[PDB]
Amino acid sequence: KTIIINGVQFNTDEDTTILKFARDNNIDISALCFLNNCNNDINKCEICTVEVEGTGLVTACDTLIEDGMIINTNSDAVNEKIKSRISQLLDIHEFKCGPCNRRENCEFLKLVIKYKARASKPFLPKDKTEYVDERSKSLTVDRTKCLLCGRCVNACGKNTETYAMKFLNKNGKTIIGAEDEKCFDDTNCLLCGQCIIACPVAALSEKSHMDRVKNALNAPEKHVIVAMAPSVRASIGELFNMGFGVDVTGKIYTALRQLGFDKIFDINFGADMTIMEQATELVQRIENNGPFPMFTSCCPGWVRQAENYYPELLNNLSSAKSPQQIFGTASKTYYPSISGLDPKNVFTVTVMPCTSKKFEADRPQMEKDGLRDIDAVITTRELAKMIKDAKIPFAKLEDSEADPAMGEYSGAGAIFGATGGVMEAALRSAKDFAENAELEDIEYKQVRGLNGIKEAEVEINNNKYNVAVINGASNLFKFMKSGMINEKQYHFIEVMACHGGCVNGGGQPHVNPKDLEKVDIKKVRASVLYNQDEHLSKRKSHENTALVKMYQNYFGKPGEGRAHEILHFKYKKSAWSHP
Ligand code: 402
Ligand code: SF4
Ligand code: SF4
Ligand code: SF4
Ligand code: SF4
Ligand code: FES
Ligand SMILES: [Mg+2]
Repeated sequence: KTIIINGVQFNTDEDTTILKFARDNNIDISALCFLNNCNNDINKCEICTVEVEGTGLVTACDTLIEDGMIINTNSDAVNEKIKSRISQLLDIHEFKCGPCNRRENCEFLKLVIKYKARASKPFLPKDKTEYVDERSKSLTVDRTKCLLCGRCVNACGKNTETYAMKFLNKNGKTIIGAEDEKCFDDTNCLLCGQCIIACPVAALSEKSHMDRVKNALNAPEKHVIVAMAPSVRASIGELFNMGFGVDVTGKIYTALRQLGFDKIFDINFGADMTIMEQATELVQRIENNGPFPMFTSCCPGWVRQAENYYPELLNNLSSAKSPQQIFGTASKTYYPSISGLDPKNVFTVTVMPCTSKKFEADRPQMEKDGLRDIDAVITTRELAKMIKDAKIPFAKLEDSEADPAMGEYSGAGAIFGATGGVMEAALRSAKDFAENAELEDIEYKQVRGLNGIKEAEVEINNNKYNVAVINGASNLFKFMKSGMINEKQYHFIEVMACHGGCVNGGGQPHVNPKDLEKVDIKKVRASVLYNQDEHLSKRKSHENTALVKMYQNYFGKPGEGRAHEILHFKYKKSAWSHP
C-alpha cells in the first residue's frame, strides 16, 4: 500500500485504521469517543475527522487505510468540522472547570483548548437535581457533563459483559444510566467503576465519602484510623506528575499524618489476616473434602456478580472477610484492647482503588455491637484531592513509616492488588499449614500475568490440587458459561472483577488514551507490589510479627474460636419466597 498523509508518502502493508497508523507514525489526530479499540457506532463524535482525497471527510478511528489514499489531517475543512462538533458538545455541557473534579485531567477541556471551540449558547442548567443521580453507594452521575460518547457503555460490556450501563430514552432525550433508570445498586451492576475509568469527563464519579472523613477528623472525640489498600501506594503518584510505577508508600504515610489522621495503619495487614483465615479454611476444606471449589470473597464486585448471576456459588465463597472488612472488625475490637480507646470513638477510614469497596463497607451486617467495621471509604482519587486541597507538597515529602500494631505486612499481603496475588499469597500459607513446614520456594509465577483465565496444578502435602485465577468479571462469565469449570475439579479459585487486579480498580487515577498506548498501566502498577514482596524479609502472611502477636494475645487460633466468630462473613442465597 502507498499512503499519502499531509504530503508525506508511506509504504506499508499493515491493515489498520487511519488513526492508529497515524499514531504509529507520530501524526497528530484527535479522538474522543474512541477507546478500547471501539467508538460510538451510533452517534460518532467525529473528532477524529480527517480528509481523504476523492472521498471527503471520514472518521479516522474506524476507517481502514487503503492503497492510493491521500489524507489531510490538518486542512481547514477538517478543523472547522472538529471545531463544530466540540462546539455542539459545549451546548449540552456545563462548562465550569473551576470546582470540577476532572479539572486537572479532562480530555474534553484539552479538546476545547486545542481547537479554541466556543459554545453557541453556554449550557447553564438552573437546577442540576434532575441531571444528577447520587442514589448509589459507589457511583454518581452528573449528566450536565455527559458527552454521550458511549465509552462507559462499551467499557462495561468489555470489562464485565453485564451491560449494566445502558443508553436510555428519558422522555424523548438520550441519556446513560442503569436499567430502567434505577439506582445502580438495585440492578445487576457490579459497582466496579470501570465505566468511570473510561469516562473522559466528570459525568461519572465515585460516591464521595470525603465529608465523612473530614467531619470525623474535625470531631474532637473521634480517633480516626486510616489504612490504604495495596494498589494505592503504586498508583497515587500518577496524580502528582511523578510518572508511572513509582513506589510512594513512605510519602503516603507522611501525607496522611499531615492530613491529621490519628493513626496510620495498612490494609495489607488485613490482607495478611484474610490469608490467615482463608488458608486455614482451605486446609479445613481439604481434610473435609468440600465444599469445592472455594472462591475468594475479598472482591465486592465479584461478590455482587455471584449474588446477581450465580447465587448457587455463594455458599462456596470463603467465609473470611475481605482485608478491608476484616481489618475494620479488628480496628473496633483488637485495637481498643491495646490502646485504651473507646470503641465507639474509633473511626476507621480506608483508601481504596475500588468504588465497590464503598458498597461493601456500607453493608448492613458489616458491623458489630452497633459499630461499623469500616466507617468511610475514599478512593485513590479522593485521597489525592484531599492532599492537594491541604496544599501538601507530596512529591517533596520524606518517607515515614506506619504504626506497627496493624501496619506491618508481609510480601504476601503486598501483592494482593495484582491479579493472582491473593492466590499466590494464600498458597504460601496453605502449603506451610498443611505440610507443617517452612517452605523455601514460594513464588507461583504461573498464576501471575494479564491472562484472562489462569490455571495451575499445585502439590499440597503429597497431593495435587487444581487452582484457577479469574482475571476480570467478563472472564468469570466466560469461565462459567463455557463450562470450563467442569473440565476438572477445582479446589480453590481467585476472582477479581477488574482486569489486572485492584491496580486497575474503578477508584484509580484516570489515564488518558495517549498514555495507555505507551504504558501497560496494569503491569507497571503491579510491578511495584511484586517488587515490595521481593525486597521484604517476611514473605508469608503468618510470618507477620504484629499479626502473630494479635492472634496470640487476642484472637487465638485462626479459623476457629473467636476468630471464626467475628472475622468471618458468609453470603447466603435468598430464602425461598414467592413471588
Ligand atoms: N479489601 C481488600 Fe484487597 C486488599 O488487601 C484491596 O484492598 Fe483490593 C486492592 N488494592 C481493593 O479495593 S480487594 C480484592 N482483593 C485484592 S486487593
Ligand atoms: S468535565 Fe472537563 S471540561 Fe467539563 S467542566 Fe469538568 S473539567 Fe471542565
Ligand atoms: S458518562 Fe462519560 S463515558 Fe459515559 S457517555 Fe457520558 S461522557 Fe461518555
Ligand atoms: S460499575 Fe461496572 S458493572 Fe456497573 S455500570 Fe460501571 S462498568 Fe458496568
Ligand atoms: S478487583 Fe479490586 S478494585 Fe476491582 S472491584 Fe474487585 S475489589 Fe474493587
Ligand atoms: S473518535 Fe472517531 S468517531 Fe469518535
Ligand atoms: Mg481530629
